[PDB]
Amino acid sequence: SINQKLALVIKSGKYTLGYKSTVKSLRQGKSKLIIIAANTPVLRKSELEYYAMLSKTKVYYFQGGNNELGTAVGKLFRVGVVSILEAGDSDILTTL
Amino acid sequence: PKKRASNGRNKKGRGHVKPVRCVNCSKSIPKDKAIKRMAIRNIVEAAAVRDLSEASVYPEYALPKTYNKLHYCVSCAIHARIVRVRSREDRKNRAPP
Amino acid sequence: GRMHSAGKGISSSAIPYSRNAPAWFKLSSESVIEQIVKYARKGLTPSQIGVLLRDAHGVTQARVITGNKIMRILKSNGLAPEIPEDLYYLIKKAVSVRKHLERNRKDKDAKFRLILIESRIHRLARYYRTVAVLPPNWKYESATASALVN
Amino acid sequence: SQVFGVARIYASFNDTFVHVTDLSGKETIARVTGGMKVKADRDESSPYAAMLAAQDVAAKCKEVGITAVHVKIRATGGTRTKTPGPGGQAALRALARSGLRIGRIEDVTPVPSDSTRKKGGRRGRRL
Amino acid sequence: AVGKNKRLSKGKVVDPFTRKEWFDIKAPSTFENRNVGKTLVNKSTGLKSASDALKGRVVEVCLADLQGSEDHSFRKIKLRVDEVQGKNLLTNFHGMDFTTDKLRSMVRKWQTLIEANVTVKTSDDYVLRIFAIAFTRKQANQVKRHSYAQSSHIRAIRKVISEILTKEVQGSTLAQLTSKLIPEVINKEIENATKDIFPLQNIHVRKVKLLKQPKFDVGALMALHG
Amino acid sequence: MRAKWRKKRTRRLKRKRRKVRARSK
Amino acid sequence: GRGAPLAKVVFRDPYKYRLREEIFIANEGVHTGQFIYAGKKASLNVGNVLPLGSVPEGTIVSNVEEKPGDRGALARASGNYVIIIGHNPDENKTRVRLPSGAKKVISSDARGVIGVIAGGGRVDKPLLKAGRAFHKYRLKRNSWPKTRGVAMNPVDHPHGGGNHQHIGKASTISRGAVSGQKAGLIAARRTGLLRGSQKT
Amino acid sequence: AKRTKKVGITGKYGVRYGSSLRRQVKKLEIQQHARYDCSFCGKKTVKRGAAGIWTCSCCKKTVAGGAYTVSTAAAATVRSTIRRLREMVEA
RNA sequence: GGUGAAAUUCUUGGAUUUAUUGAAGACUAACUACUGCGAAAGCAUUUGCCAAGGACGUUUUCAUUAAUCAAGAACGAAAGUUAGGGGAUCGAAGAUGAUCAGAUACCGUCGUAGUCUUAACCAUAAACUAUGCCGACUAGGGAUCGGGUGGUGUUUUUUUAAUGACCCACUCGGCACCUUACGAGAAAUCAAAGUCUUUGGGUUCUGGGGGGAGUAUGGUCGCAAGGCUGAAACUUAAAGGAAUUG
Ligand SMILES: [Mg+2]
Ligand SMILES: [Mg+2]
Ligand SMILES: [Mg+2]
Ligand SMILES: [Mg+2]
Ligand SMILES: [Mg+2]
Ligand SMILES: [Mg+2]
Ligand SMILES: [Mg+2]
Ligand SMILES: [Mg+2]
Ligand SMILES: [Mg+2]
Ligand SMILES: [Mg+2]
Ligand SMILES: [Mg+2]
Ligand SMILES: [Mg+2]
Ligand SMILES: [Mg+2]
Ligand SMILES: [Mg+2]
Ligand SMILES: [Mg+2]
Ligand SMILES: [Zn+2]
Repeated sequence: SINQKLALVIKSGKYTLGYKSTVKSLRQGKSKLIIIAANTPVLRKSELEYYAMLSKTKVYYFQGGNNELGTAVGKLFRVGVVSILEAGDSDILTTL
Repeated sequence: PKKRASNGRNKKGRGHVKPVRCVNCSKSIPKDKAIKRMAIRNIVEAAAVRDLSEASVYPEYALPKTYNKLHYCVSCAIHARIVRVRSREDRKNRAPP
Repeated sequence: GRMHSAGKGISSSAIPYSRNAPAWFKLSSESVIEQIVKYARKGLTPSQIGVLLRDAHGVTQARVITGNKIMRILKSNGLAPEIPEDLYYLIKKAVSVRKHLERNRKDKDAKFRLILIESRIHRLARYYRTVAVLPPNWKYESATASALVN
Repeated sequence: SQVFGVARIYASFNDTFVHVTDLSGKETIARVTGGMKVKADRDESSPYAAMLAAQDVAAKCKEVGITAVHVKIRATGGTRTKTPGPGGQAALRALARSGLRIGRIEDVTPVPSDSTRKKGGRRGRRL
Repeated sequence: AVGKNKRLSKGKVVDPFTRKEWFDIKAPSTFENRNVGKTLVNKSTGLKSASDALKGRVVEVCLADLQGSEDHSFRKIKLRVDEVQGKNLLTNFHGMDFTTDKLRSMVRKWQTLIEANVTVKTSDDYVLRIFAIAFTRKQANQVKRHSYAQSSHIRAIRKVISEILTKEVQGSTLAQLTSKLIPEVINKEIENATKDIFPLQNIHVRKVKLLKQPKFDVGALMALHG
Repeated sequence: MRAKWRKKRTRRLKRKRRKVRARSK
Repeated sequence: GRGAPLAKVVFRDPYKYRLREEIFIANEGVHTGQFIYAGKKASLNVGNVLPLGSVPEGTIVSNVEEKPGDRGALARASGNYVIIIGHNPDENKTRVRLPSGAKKVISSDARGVIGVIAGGGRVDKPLLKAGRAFHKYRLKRNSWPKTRGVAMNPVDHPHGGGNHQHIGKASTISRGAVSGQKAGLIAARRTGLLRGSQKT
Repeated sequence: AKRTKKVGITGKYGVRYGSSLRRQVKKLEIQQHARYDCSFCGKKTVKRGAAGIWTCSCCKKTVAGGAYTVSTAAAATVRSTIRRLREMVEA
């Protein structure tokens, strides 16, 4: 499941939360996957997909807003875009 | 006292059975308390098919069969020469006639 | 039994009569306590530690291989958790079922089952307070329950 | 050779209907009811009035051009009785003996997946 | 029963059986018979144009009649009028259905009934509703009388037989799909894909209904009528 | 008689008493 | 004056370098920054402007012309909408139902914004106060307050006069009555309390 | 403490206008002044400006709405009805 | 059309019926049974997500954390209340047609509140197994549900493996049923309603002739309907649990 794979990742592998952190990771080549919240502004979505397309990086569309995505990564605040830096223990990169 | 052990129905461990309506008078009888009598019949008859036999293309076509499931109630069943009444000793018999 | 249900299922382990075991064992407890603590260093509870040794290795019980018990083995090495393993599991189930109701007002089944779970939490906290394993004036509340699990 | 039809016998309690149609049913032929061959207002579902309807239907069927017919016996259906009335079947005798040809008979009573609710009340029709 | 209408004309005769023209019904190519029968409309007067008064008619006929052999006994078929020419109105596939007697004979107590339907679209924009039905049966030498499925294999059967239905409806548009249903070849791949679960008696699938239509669809029925 | 409509007679009775009682109050 | 919000919908001029702006009645769901599509092939989404003959049966439409080109007609008030009942393709017509419950046939090319007017349920709140009705009609019109006609003098009203406050004659008035005689219940077919359904 | 038992927001009316008429108002005043959830920015910042006008203080978004609640039930069933009719036109 | 028979009623301006398409709201047939789950009330079209749960298996873990419970609470069918939405079916009031000596009833035709839902109250039911809960022992038999165990058993795959589905024996838990009474009971009956003048496993609640009367009164909860709590004065040998014969 998508939720447990994030939960396995959330505690084993390092990552960045939010927009500005995601962009620098996408810029510097550190990212290997990003997750996009459902209700994110579509102009913000297009700029992330452009860097991902311009750095050969995968993109995932979570079926939920910034509310659930923050809870899905085990935080009490809202997360719009998250860029994983390494899986660590899970198999999110090899799947989907 | 209790006239019988199950005493109306097959409800043992449910409480509720989501009842149905009688076919004759529409009484909201419980489904497990109902008196289900499956009706199976030929589409026409077993005696008048002779007259219909010569008037058919597709010789001996199917003589299809008519099915039905009738839900009667206690009042309706007893009134119309159905399971109406038995002796106290013979009410234990759970086998069909 | 089944205090919070009507079930009467007697389904449990059956400890062997021979308090010494297994009569075909490999090297003795000097290595078992070393393996138990290293599984404890990665966060596995005694239930998980015992199961892993029981099946992956051959250990009928750490209680007959070693005169001590796994929790007391962990306690002696300083790896005892802040709350007993059983109580930590009632708490997390309460946190999971509490969050569910915050999304589903009308789920009265969850309302009934959350009440039963917290009563087991209360009857264990009360018991753990008398034993003095848990400090007194220790109370379970919903506000800090989520932070207590993790 | 044979020019078929759709007999569409709908004869429940309190009435009796027979009327053939075209292949698509949008065109009807020779409609007559059990109430037009007797004066009772009560024997509308009588077995005799069922044949008398199917006798007049078959009389007009042969002068339009249809020589065979398919049969569709229908009960009231829905939340109602679902069983063919007393005359829903005697009509078959009249058309079969009249001289028309029969093929692909079936029962077409409307049967729901537990549609809404019957009338008469919960206590039922009490008498 | 005749003198019971108090008024016959609230506002206050010719026999019409001399003013109809009988047409002919053609079935599409993938049925060994195309002579269905004859229908009626009034004279196509200058203000009526009876061509469109029979354009939308649908006729119900048994699939044994189209196929000749009676083993396609139940298998009801409805046919839709598409285009009309010279007393010879054409008619194409409008659906398939089961007769009441067999669909009810298919169902008996002391066995679990399994339904599965899909709403996949084919290549020719024909959006169909493809149903299904099956029943676990009493195996040979079976001692117990129930043979009820374990109500979790039931959903597994519903998953498998719906995957197959979606897969082949895509790519088989209207005549191959109609010639697919004729031999019940779909059922034969249902039974071997599910025989690892239960025997699944009586897999004669179910009726099928067209939901929506493409444009008036007139450029290639050469193979649909010859 | 039957207990439903002796219980029902008493409720119409109790309704009557509170009505006349409150006039004094 | 009205209780339904209005939208400022901006379009590009198709014939000049110009930015012609439109004043629509906002559909509940329309938001600032949305995109609005207006045409015959425009999608079936709330906020779009589509003709009655080119929308499927059972569609919820508001701000519906009843002659093609009126730029707006029935279903204008808050929480009101129209539904299509059945098209007549030849001699093109559409059968629809009005907020009053009336069935009206209008030209198939009449238009309407899909959805329902914003502000529904505005009348479920009691004003509770005379002065609340003062501000409701400070900006509508001066039809408030209302002296009763029976609390008047006979010179001033048909119902005025008399030693007791009463009508005197029937308050149900005919169609053929003239200006001056038409005070009361105009053209009433029945009166009393509404027992039964609409029976339309 | 608890300043009132049941009047709530309608304490401003004192003893006027009748008890039942005061609690019809209390229900709609509770909704029309409540803070609602932003469906664009994901925050709890939607406020009523005027009847049918609900502006989210964050992200500065205004959505047309009902008089006293952001989304009336009759409107929501409309939005689903259009959807199912839409997803079949291009089915 | 309706019915025992009719009539109110709709109908040549087309009723019913046939055909074609569409909309609305509710229900979820047949499968569906002495079968499943749930504390009970209750719960059946399909799929997804969320959390939960009994049983089972266990050479895992803790270690008496347990049983039952004043006060205090969660849930609690249907009807009912307040505010909306909905209002397709059926439909307490009512209008008619009957029936009748009467009929404001049963039956026929319509028909509003409700039936549906969201939000909040209501706390009742022959809410019945008219059997409180926990624990123990005491007779036989088959069937079934979930899990499991064993068996060269049968079938399908790749004749052939694993699986899955069946068969046989056994077992743990469960919804039930069949026979008999050594046992109980007042009998009806009961494997629990047994292990009670050979009278004691633990624990909660309720009753003391029938009525007056679930009334009066005082509190208390409720918007209300009413719920909870709850007497007395006075009256008087008079209805059944159960069986028997007529
Ligand atoms: Mg019950
Ligand atoms: Mg036990
Ligand atoms: Mg007609
Ligand atoms: Mg089952
Ligand atoms: Mg079903
Ligand atoms: Mg207890
Ligand atoms: Mg009681
Ligand atoms: Mg009781
Ligand atoms: Mg016991
Ligand atoms: Mg068993
Ligand atoms: Mg069970
Ligand atoms: Mg006493
Ligand atoms: Mg007494
Ligand atoms: Mg005496
Ligand atoms: Mg007696
Ligand atoms: Zn916002």
